Amino acid sequence: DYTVHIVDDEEPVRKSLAFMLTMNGFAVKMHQSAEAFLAFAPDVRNGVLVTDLRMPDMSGVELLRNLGDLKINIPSIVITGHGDVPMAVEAMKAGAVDFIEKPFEDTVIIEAIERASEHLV
Repeated sequence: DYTVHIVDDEEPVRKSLAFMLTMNGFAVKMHQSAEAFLAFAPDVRNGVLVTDLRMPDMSGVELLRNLGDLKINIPSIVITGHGDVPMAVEAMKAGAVDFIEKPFEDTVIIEAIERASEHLV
């Protein structure tokens, strides 16, 4: 019993990330944007964080940077872009438990979340 908190700058859409995770029995809680999650983060208990924000303006590396400046224990999975190396390297340098180069299928994302749900209890 743990929650997967997603954070994407993209419109809902019946078929993308959250709805997949929930079709697979996962407790999912979506968030409109980084600042929105940043402003709720203090109130999270037993959850895993899965970022994924494309635009370099507000990257997932900075969202991890800010969570570190509050001393929050949220095991994260920073989804990156196809062939984006420095970012995926920067994320592991920001406390990230893993990364996932896009595209990706259910399997890998589900697996990785479970390996993150270890760093909890």
